[PDB]
Amino acid sequence: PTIKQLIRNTRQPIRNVTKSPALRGCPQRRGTCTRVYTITPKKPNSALRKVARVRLTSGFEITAYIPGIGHNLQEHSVVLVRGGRVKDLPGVRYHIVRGTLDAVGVKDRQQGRSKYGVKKPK
Amino acid sequence: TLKKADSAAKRTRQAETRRLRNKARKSEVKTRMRKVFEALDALKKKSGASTEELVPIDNLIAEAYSAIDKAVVKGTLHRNTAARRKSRLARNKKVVEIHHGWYTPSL
Amino acid sequence: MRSMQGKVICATNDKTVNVEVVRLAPHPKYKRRVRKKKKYQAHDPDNQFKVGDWVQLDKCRPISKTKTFLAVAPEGRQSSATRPKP
Amino acid sequence: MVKLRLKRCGRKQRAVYRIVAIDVRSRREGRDLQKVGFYDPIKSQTYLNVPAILDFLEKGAQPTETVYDILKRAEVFKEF
RNA sequence: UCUCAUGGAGAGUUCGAUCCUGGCUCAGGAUGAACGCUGGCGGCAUGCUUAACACAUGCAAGUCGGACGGGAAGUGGUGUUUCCAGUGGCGGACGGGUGAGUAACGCGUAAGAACCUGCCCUUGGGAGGGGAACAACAGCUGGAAACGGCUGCUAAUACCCCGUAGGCUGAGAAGCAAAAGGAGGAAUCCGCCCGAGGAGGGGCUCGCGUCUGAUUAGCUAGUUGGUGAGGUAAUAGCUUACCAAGGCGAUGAUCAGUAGCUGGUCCGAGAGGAUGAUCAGCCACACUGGGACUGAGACACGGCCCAGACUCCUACGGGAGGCAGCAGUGGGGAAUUUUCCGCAAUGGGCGAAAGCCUGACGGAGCAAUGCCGCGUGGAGGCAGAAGGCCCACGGGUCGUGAACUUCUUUUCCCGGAGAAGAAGCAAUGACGGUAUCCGGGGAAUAAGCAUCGGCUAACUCUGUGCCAGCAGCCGCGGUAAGACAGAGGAUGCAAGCGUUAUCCGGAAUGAUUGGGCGUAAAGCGUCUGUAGGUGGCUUUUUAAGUCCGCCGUCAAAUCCCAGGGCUCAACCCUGGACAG
Ligand SMILES: [Mg+2]
Ligand SMILES: [Mg+2]
Ligand SMILES: [Mg+2]
Ligand SMILES: [Mg+2]
Ligand SMILES: [Mg+2]
Ligand SMILES: [Mg+2]
Ligand SMILES: [Mg+2]
Ligand SMILES: [Mg+2]
Ligand SMILES: [Mg+2]
Ligand SMILES: [Mg+2]
Ligand SMILES: [Mg+2]
Ligand SMILES: [Mg+2]
Ligand SMILES: [Mg+2]
Ligand SMILES: [Mg+2]
Ligand SMILES: [Mg+2]
Ligand SMILES: [Mg+2]
Ligand SMILES: [Mg+2]
Ligand SMILES: [Mg+2]
Ligand SMILES: [Mg+2]
Ligand SMILES: [Mg+2]
Ligand SMILES: [Mg+2]
Ligand SMILES: [Mg+2]
Ligand SMILES: [Mg+2]
Ligand SMILES: [Mg+2]
Ligand SMILES: [Mg+2]
Ligand SMILES: [Mg+2]
Ligand SMILES: [Mg+2]
Ligand SMILES: [Mg+2]
Ligand SMILES: [Mg+2]
Ligand SMILES: [Mg+2]
Ligand SMILES: [Mg+2]
Ligand SMILES: [Mg+2]
Ligand SMILES: [Mg+2]
Ligand SMILES: [Mg+2]
Ligand SMILES: [Mg+2]
Ligand SMILES: [Mg+2]
Ligand SMILES: [Mg+2]
Ligand SMILES: [Mg+2]
Ligand SMILES: [Mg+2]
Ligand SMILES: [Mg+2]
Ligand SMILES: [Mg+2]
Ligand SMILES: [Mg+2]
Ligand SMILES: [Mg+2]
Ligand SMILES: [Mg+2]
Ligand SMILES: [Mg+2]
Ligand SMILES: [Mg+2]
Ligand SMILES: [Mg+2]
Ligand SMILES: [Mg+2]
Ligand SMILES: [Mg+2]
Ligand SMILES: [Mg+2]
Ligand SMILES: [Mg+2]
Ligand SMILES: [Mg+2]
Ligand SMILES: [Mg+2]
Ligand SMILES: [Mg+2]
Ligand SMILES: [Mg+2]
Ligand SMILES: [Mg+2]
Ligand SMILES: [Mg+2]
Ligand SMILES: [Mg+2]
Ligand SMILES: [Mg+2]
Ligand SMILES: [Mg+2]
Ligand SMILES: [Mg+2]
Ligand SMILES: [Mg+2]
Ligand SMILES: [Mg+2]
Ligand SMILES: [Mg+2]
Ligand SMILES: [Mg+2]
Ligand SMILES: [Mg+2]
Ligand SMILES: [Mg+2]
Ligand SMILES: [Mg+2]
Ligand SMILES: [Mg+2]
Ligand SMILES: [Mg+2]
Ligand SMILES: [Mg+2]
Ligand SMILES: [Mg+2]
Ligand SMILES: [Mg+2]
Ligand SMILES: [Mg+2]
Ligand SMILES: [Mg+2]
Ligand SMILES: [Mg+2]
Ligand SMILES: [Mg+2]
Ligand SMILES: [Mg+2]
Ligand SMILES: [Mg+2]
Ligand SMILES: [Mg+2]
Repeated sequence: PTIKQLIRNTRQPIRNVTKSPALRGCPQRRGTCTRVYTITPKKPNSALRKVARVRLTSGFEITAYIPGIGHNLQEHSVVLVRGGRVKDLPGVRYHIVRGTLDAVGVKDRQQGRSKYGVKKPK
Repeated sequence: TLKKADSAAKRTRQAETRRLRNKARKSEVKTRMRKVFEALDALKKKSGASTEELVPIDNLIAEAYSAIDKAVVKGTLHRNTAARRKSRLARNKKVVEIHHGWYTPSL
Repeated sequence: MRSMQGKVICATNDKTVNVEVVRLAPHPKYKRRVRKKKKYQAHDPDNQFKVGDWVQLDKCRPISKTKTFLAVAPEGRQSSATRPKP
Repeated sequence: MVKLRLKRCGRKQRAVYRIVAIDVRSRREGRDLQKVGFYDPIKSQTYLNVPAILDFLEKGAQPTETVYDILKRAEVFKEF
């Protein structure tokens, strides 16, 4: 407000806080699943969601969502995780890229296939 | 026998030999200067008349100047370093003689 | 360039003075002018200058680990001498 | 010392030089004192600004072979 | 109605509705990007951001026989000519890589005065007379090797002495100091020594500008100044002794934390925000620390010495080494290429030249990493047929779409010719028989990827039933789901299309331009007052701000304007300028 007051450095920005601290400034990271299990969604959304706990290369442990329908992942599997938030499940800030490393592609998905890591059918 | 490292080796050996030459040319100066300073102390403390004692002193001075410049042009020293060595000797020779009494510029 | 005019804060030391120079600058963002004050070790042979003096400050070779500046007689200043009143 | 030489500009396979007065120890495209000539093989484009050239040849700037012979064709060695 | 302006968009979400304050979220740009699916070509670029973590192999700095003594290849022999270790000469201080350290005169800018300077110019004088060594070589000898040891031996542009010197010391008197020859038959050339200049390259000093933290408040004793002696190429607490008690600090000292800096790049209507890859300048570093030596120049990446850590070789006694040079291997990692060709061009080093060496560089190869161009056909095509899908069974729609008929051949294929880049004597081209040009076939060889509830362009049907799943936000999904999954259809982009990460925008959401504080977050409980900020009227002075003119500079490249060149564009080149 007062000029004299601004000249004392009274305007300072709020810095940009990341939504995915565990990645540490990366598009993806690789990790190993410590556990694979289901959680119930915050009400009123009832379902059973497929989440794994993944221990990363950057050392962290997180809880990543697994997309699509059904999966082959089990403990001591090596997967690739990416960012993005599942508004349902408290604390789950990361997905698991399908079709890479140890996660296979979703079976028999015909539409938007690149999002699930599936070949084109001939 | 066939040896290939020209740059390294040859330059290393050259460095030794030249180093010893340089060492000589410097040692000379520290020496003859030192004799001069002994003569200057011995004269500053006691009472002889300079007119007399300045002769051995100036033989030593002429020597040390000779060493200085020989080492400039042989090139172990930089000339501007020389000038200071000489100016030091001159200054001491001027200091003792004011204690004793022959010369004192004032304006 | 232009030499810096100032006033003496400390005369106590020998062959030296400690000057304060005040300048105004247009602060980078907010466009208002500000007084920034800096101190200098000025070399003053003869020790002619006392505390409170208003002195012009000049540049020369290094005299010390600090004093680079020659203390110099006040350059031009408005006479505090009384003038006629027509 | 000061050298009058070519610095290589333009692109891959298509090369175009400036003729520059620069200390001999800077890089081939490095910084310089003065820009003087322009040269190019493929467009057969060549020309020089002679006042500068002479003012540098005078203070002892040495040219490089190619340049030497460019100044030859343009008759700067006669005036010298 | 002259002149300026080429620029500022919103939407959903608290409520039963409304208006507001306020956050979250979205639409746009940009990447040194990564991942998923898909992938025809060309043009110009780009390519270990993490571990300044380790390195197997090979190559990245030499050259001069016109300084010099030798011996080894030949030849018939010192007529010819080659190589070669060694001493000497210059060069290895440039070029190349990296960003760890550094909050500093390190960097940008603008000044200064006490300096240095090989090579290159310009200029003033010179080069007498002697002598002594040391490698090489020889002999003896020690070592697995690496590398040594004795005694002899020898040349020089290599060392030492003396004479002379427009220089150095000094108030002076005086004192003191230099040389080198090699070519050629001679002329002459390249050198050598001492001064005195020039330009360029370095060293210092200072104004200004140069991150976050007060839950970091006092810090500094060679510290701040003075003298005397030393030291440095030069000024200086640079050193040292003595004297004095200063210096810095709430306008943030010290301490902690992060960081190479700048031309620039990205974004913004602008004001300004974020950042510092390629490209160019400067700094700093070279396995981890410390020294110096040589030298015009180093405290020296491919030099020396020492200590340490680590790897290798060893016949066990000892040695060898430093990829953050070009490739390459392991390792870390989401992630970043060939153990390529060439000195032909430009630039360097040495050389009288011939020339030699250059992983600088010039080029190729690999990769849709990015930007730009082009293609995957063009014209006609009953309004009749198969089929998918929808349908109130009337028909609609995929759809002039295909099939089908002709034209064309960029690209593809098979043959031919075939550059500029090379510079003034010819010769000499890695790229490459590539770019381009002429012929012959033939629609022939080439379309995917997201989305379709609102923001947001694009909709129906079958399958599921709070399940399986989606989601950027609101939120969808319990029997007919425009929000899930499939189908058909549409829409958007297009050799790319999406998802994630990062930054600015929108955000007027840290507000100078551009907000607020009665009740929404927000006026100290109230005064007194120090620094600090602002402060009535009139005349004069001055000219620090302020304004106007002129000059210097703010490197080139980039951005902006005007032309020109690659068929166009990207990209390159010339010229010029507003800002500030
Ligand atoms: Mg944002
Ligand atoms: Mg000699
Ligand atoms: Mg030509
Ligand atoms: Mg409410
Ligand atoms: Mg509601
Ligand atoms: Mg608001
Ligand atoms: Mg976007
Ligand atoms: Mg592929
Ligand atoms: Mg790195
Ligand atoms: Mg090796
Ligand atoms: Mg080689
Ligand atoms: Mg020969
Ligand atoms: Mg030869
Ligand atoms: Mg010679
Ligand atoms: Mg012969
Ligand atoms: Mg040889
Ligand atoms: Mg270097
Ligand atoms: Mg370099
Ligand atoms: Mg490079
Ligand atoms: Mg500075
Ligand atoms: Mg500096
Ligand atoms: Mg500063
Ligand atoms: Mg030299
Ligand atoms: Mg002689
Ligand atoms: Mg002599
Ligand atoms: Mg001959
Ligand atoms: Mg002869
Ligand atoms: Mg910055
Ligand atoms: Mg002391
Ligand atoms: Mg750092
Ligand atoms: Mg804005
Ligand atoms: Mg890099
Ligand atoms: Mg660079
Ligand atoms: Mg290393
Ligand atoms: Mg030296
Ligand atoms: Mg260094
Ligand atoms: Mg080196
Ligand atoms: Mg190396
Ligand atoms: Mg490498
Ligand atoms: Mg690997
Ligand atoms: Mg790995
Ligand atoms: Mg090669
Ligand atoms: Mg070459
Ligand atoms: Mg060349
Ligand atoms: Mg030459
Ligand atoms: Mg290259
Ligand atoms: Mg390919
Ligand atoms: Mg391409
Ligand atoms: Mg391609
Ligand atoms: Mg890709
Ligand atoms: Mg890549
Ligand atoms: Mg058609
Ligand atoms: Mg045809
Ligand atoms: Mg030719
Ligand atoms: Mg053809
Ligand atoms: Mg719509
Ligand atoms: Mg969807
Ligand atoms: Mg998003
Ligand atoms: Mg229902
Ligand atoms: Mg049913
Ligand atoms: Mg249904
Ligand atoms: Mg129905
Ligand atoms: Mg659907
Ligand atoms: Mg479909
Ligand atoms: Mg803002
Ligand atoms: Mg305001
Ligand atoms: Mg508000
Ligand atoms: Mg309330
Ligand atoms: Mg309130
Ligand atoms: Mg109140
Ligand atoms: Mg209170
Ligand atoms: Mg008050
Ligand atoms: Mg007051
Ligand atoms: Mg006032
Ligand atoms: Mg007033
Ligand atoms: Mg510029
Ligand atoms: Mg144009
Ligand atoms: Mg054009
Ligand atoms: Mg231009
Ligand atoms: Mg200006």
